[PDB]
Amino acid sequence: MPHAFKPGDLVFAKMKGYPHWPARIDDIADGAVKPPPNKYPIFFFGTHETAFLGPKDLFPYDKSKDKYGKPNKRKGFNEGLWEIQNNPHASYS
Repeated sequence: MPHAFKPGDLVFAKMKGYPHWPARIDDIADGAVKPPPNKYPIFFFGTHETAFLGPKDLFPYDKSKDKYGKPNKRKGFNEGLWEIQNNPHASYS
């Protein structure tokens, strides 16, 4: 049975106006800005951007990849598909 989200988990993350996007739950570094309550820091592969999202917008990658893991015309998306498949836990800073 599933647990709550934790840093390192792999997802597709949904933002209004954007396709379900390859992403991870990030950690928060000592001294760094924390998310709002009930929100997680989401690192988007390919764009390397961060947004704060709740579980309603987070789809676990294993379950969802057959639906959402297909190329897309949007900037960064296909690089993001490579990252989540090939090195999802690397530093992209």
